[PDB]
Amino acid sequence: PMDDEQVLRHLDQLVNDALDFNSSELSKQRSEALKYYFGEPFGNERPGKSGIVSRDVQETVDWIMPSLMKVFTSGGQVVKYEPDTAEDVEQAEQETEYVNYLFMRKNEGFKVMFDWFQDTLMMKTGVVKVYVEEVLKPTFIRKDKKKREIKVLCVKPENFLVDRLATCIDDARFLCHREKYTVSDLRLLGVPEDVIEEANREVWASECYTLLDVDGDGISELRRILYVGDYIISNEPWDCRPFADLNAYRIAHKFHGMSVYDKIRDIQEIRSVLMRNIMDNIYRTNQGRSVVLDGQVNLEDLLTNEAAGIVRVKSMNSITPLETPQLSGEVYGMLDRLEADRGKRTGITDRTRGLDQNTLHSNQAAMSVNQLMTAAEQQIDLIARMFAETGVKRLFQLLHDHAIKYQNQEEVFQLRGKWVAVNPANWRERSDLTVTVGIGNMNKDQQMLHLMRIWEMAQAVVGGGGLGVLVSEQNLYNILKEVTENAGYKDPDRFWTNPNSPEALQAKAIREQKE
Amino acid sequence: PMDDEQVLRHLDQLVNDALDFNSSELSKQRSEALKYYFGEPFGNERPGKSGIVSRDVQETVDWIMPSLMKVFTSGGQVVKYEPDTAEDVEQAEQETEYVNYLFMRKNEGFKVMFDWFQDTLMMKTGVVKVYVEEVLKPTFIRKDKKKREIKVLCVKPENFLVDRLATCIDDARFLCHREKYTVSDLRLLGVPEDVIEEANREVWASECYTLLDVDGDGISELRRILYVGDYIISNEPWDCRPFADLNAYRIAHKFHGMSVYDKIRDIQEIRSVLMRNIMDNIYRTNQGRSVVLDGQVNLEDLLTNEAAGIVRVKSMNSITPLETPQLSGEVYGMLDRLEADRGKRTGITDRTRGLDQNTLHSNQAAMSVNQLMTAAEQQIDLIARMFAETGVKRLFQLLHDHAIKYQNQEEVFQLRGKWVAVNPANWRERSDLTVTVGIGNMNKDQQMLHLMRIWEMAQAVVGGGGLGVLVSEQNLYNILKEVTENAGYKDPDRFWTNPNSPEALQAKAIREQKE
Repeated sequence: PMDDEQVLRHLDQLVNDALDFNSSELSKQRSEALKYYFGEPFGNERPGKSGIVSRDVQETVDWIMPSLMKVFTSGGQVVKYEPDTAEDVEQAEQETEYVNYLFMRKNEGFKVMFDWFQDTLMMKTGVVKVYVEEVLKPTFIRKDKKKREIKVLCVKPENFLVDRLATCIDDARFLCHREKYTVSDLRLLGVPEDVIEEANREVWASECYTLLDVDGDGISELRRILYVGDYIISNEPWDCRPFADLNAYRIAHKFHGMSVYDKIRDIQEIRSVLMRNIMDNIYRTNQGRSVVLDGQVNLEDLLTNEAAGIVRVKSMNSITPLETPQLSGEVYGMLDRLEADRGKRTGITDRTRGLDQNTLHSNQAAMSVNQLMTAAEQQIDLIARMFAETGVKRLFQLLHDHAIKYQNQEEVFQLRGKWVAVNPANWRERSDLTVTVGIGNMNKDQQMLHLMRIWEMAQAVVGGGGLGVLVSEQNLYNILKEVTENAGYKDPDRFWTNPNSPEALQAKAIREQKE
Repeated sequence: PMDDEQVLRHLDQLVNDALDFNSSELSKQRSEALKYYFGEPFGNERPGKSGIVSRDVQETVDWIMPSLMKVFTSGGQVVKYEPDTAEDVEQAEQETEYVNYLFMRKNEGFKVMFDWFQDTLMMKTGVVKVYVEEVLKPTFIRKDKKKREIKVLCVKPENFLVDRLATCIDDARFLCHREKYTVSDLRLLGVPEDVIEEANREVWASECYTLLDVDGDGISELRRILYVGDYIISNEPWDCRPFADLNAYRIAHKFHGMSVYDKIRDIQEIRSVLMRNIMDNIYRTNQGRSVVLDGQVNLEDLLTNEAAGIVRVKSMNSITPLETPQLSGEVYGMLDRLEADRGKRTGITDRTRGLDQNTLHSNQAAMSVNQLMTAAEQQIDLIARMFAETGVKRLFQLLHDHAIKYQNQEEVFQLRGKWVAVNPANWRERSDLTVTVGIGNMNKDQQMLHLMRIWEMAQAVVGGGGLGVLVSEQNLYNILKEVTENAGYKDPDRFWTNPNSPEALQAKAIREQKE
C-alpha cells in the first residue's frame, strides 16, 4: 500500500530474474539455432579434416516463407469482423479496410512481417510492439499538425523479457522490453541528469508492463513503467499489452513453442555427418592408406599426394598397403531418403519446382478434386491458420489503438469517403476464416468452384425457368462480383454494378421493357 | 552547445571508426566473395598439382540477373501511388509515369539497375545515391537554362561507410560517402588551397550525413558536411538521406543481409574439392604408382610418364607397383546431387533450358494451375518482392527531390501534356503490388485469367441477359483496354476507345439506335 520506491526494487529483481533465466535458456537455444542456420561448425570437426556442414534448415525456412507471404501479404481479406447483421458495411468493412490500409502501405510495408516471420521461425517466438508517435511538421502546404500516428515494429526478441508462467500473452504478470532510448529521447522526456550507461551516449533503457497494487487497495490494472536506470521513471495505468508473440507450432500449455531448428537439427546433423564421411572416404581412397616400417620410407611418400608416383624406401622391400573399401551405392539411397524425410517433416514440397515437361495435366472433376485435397492437407495451411489466429490479437490491438484516438483520416476503398476513426466499435470479435484450413478455399479453387458450378447452374435456371422467379440481375451482379473479386478488378475498373442506380433505371425500365 | 570545430574532430573519429570496422569485416567478406566468383584459388591448392576451381556462384548470379531484369526493366508499372479516390488520374498516373520516364530513358537507362543488382548480390548490399546537378548550356535553339537535373548512380559500395547500429537506412546517426571530387570540382566550389592528398591531383573527399546539435539546443535534424580533408567544409541542414541500400535477403535485425556467396561458398568448396579429387584420381591411374628401391631404378621411370614403355632397373627384378582403386559411379551420383542441391538452394531453374523436344504440354484448368503455382513458389518472386519494397524508398526519394523544385517539363504518356513538377503531393504512400508475391499476377497468368474468364462471362451476359442492364460498352472498353495492356499496344495503337467521345455520340445515338 502506497508504494513509490519498493516498486523500483521489486521490478529490478523481477527484471534480473528474467534476464538470468531468459538469457541462459532461450539464448542457448537461439544461439544453437542461429549457428545451425549459418552452417557453423558443430564443434566435432577434426583438425586437418574437412569441416563440411550441410546447411539443411536454410532451404526449409526459405521455402516456408514464400507460401506464408503469398497467403498473407496479398490483399486485405485476411481478417473480417462479422458484426450485427444490419450494420455491417457501415463500419466492419470500413474498419477492416482501415486497419489493412494502416498496417500495409502505411507502416514500413510488410518488412515488419518478414522480420516477424524470421523471429517466429528462428528464435522460436516472434513478437512485435505497437506504439504511438506525434507528427508536428510546420509546413505552412501539408500542415499535418498533431498526428498521433500508430507504428508497429519488431522488437528483436532478445529484448523481450517475460516470465515463464504465462503460456499466453494475456496471462503474464510481468513483461519487459529492453530498448536504447538514447540521451536525445531522455532530454525530450525532461530528465536533467544521466546514469552510469558527445550528447548521444548510447544509454540503455527498459519498459515494464505489469499489474500491481500501489494505491493502497486491491490489485489494480496494468501499469506501464519507464524503468531506465533506477531514475526518474514514467509510471502510468494502462489498458492492454501491445504484443503478438507467435510460436509457429503450438506445443502444449507452455509459452514458447518449438521452431524449425528444434525438429530438423537431427536431420541436419545426420546429413552433415554423412556428407563428411562420404567425402572423407573419397579423399582416403584417392590418397590411399599404407603401412610403412620405422627407419624406412622416412619421406612418408612425400605425403603420398605428390604427382610423381615414385615412393622410395631405403632397403625394405615389402611395404604393407591396407585397403579401405569404397562405399557402396546404398549410401546414395540413404541420402535420397534423408532428403525425402526432411521434406516430409515440414517442407513437403518435392524439389520445389515444376520443370517436368514430359508430365501432363488432367482433371476428372472439381479441379482434380481440389488439386488432390490441397496436395494432401499441407502443413503450410495449418501454420498459416495459427499465424492468422495469433495476428488477430495484433489486429484487435491496432483497432483499439485507433478507437482511442487517431485522426480524421480517410481511405481509398473502391470509393472516396471515410469519417474519423475515433468512434467505431471494437466488436470484441474477429474472423480469419477466408485464408486457411477452415472453409478458407484458396482463390484458385474457390473461384473454380464458384464460376463453374454456380455459372452453369445459373445458365440452366435462365434457360429453363426464368430470371424472374429465380435468380435475377441483382444477384447475377454478385455472381459476377465475386468472380471479379477473384480476378482482382473488383468495383471501379469493371463496374457491372446495377444494384439500383439511376443509369440502371434507364437501362432496364426504358429499353429492356418497352422494346 | 555552439560547436564549430569539435564537430570536425567528432566526425573524423566517427569516420575512422567506421573505416576500421567496415574495412575489416565487410572488406574481408567481399574480398572472399569476389575471389570465389572469379574462380580464384582458395589457398589449399598444392604445388605440382592441378588448381581446378569449379565456379558455382557465377552461373547462380547469371541466372538471378535475367529474371530481375525481366520483372523490373520492362514498363513503368512496377510501382503505383494509390491516392485519394477522386483525384487519381490528375497526378498519380502523371507522377508515376514521370518518375519512370526520368529514371528510365533519362538517367543512364537501367545500367544503374545492373550495377545495383551486382552490388546487392556481390558485396551483400547494393546502394545508390540520388543527387542534383545544374546544366547551363548557353545554346541561344535549346536554351536549357537552370536545369536542376536529378541524377542517380551506384556508389561502388566500398565507399559507403556507415555505422553498424542502423539496421535500416533511416536509422543511422551517421552516413559517409567517399568520393574523389577532383581539383576541378574544388576550384568550382571556391576553396583557395589544397590538402595533403598538373591541375588534377586525384584528391580524395567525403560527404557526411548526420544529426547533431550545433545551435546550442536539443539535437537538431540531419546536417550535410563536405568533410574533404579537414578543410573548408559545406555545412547545411538537410531533409532526407538519398540512399536505398538493397540487401537482397532480409536477414534479422542487422543492416547488412547475407549474399549468394554467403550461402553457396560451401557448395563451391565441396564441388571444387570433389572435381579436383576426381581428376587427380584419373591422372594418378593413368600415370600409375609404383614402389622402387634406393640405388636402383634411379631414373624414377623417367617420371613414369614417358611414352616409351621401357623402365630399366639396374640388377634387381622385383619392383612393388601399388594399386590405386578407381572411383566408382557413386561419385557420379554425388556430383549430380550436389548440382541438384545447389539449384534447389536459390538457382531453382533446372538447367534453364527447355530443349526436351519429346516432351509435350497439356492443361486441365487455370493454365496448368498457374504453371504449378509459379514453379512451386519461386524464391525469385520473393527476391523481386523485397527489391520492389526497398526501391519504393528510392522512388519516394526521387519524387521528393523533384517535387521540391525541378522544372516545367512534360511527358509522352499516351498523349502530350504534363505541367510543372514542383506542385505534386508526396502522398506518403507507394504500392508495388502489381509485380510480385502479392496479388501481383505475372502478366502471362493475369492475362490468361482475365481474358479467358471475363470473356466467356461477358459473352454469356450479352447473349442471355443483355448489355443494357448488365455490363455495357464502356466496361467492355475496359475489358479490351486491359487485354491490350497485357500486350503493350495500350491506348493509341488500338483505340477501341468509345468511353464518351464526340465520335461516340454518333456511334451510339445514330447508327446503333436508328438502324
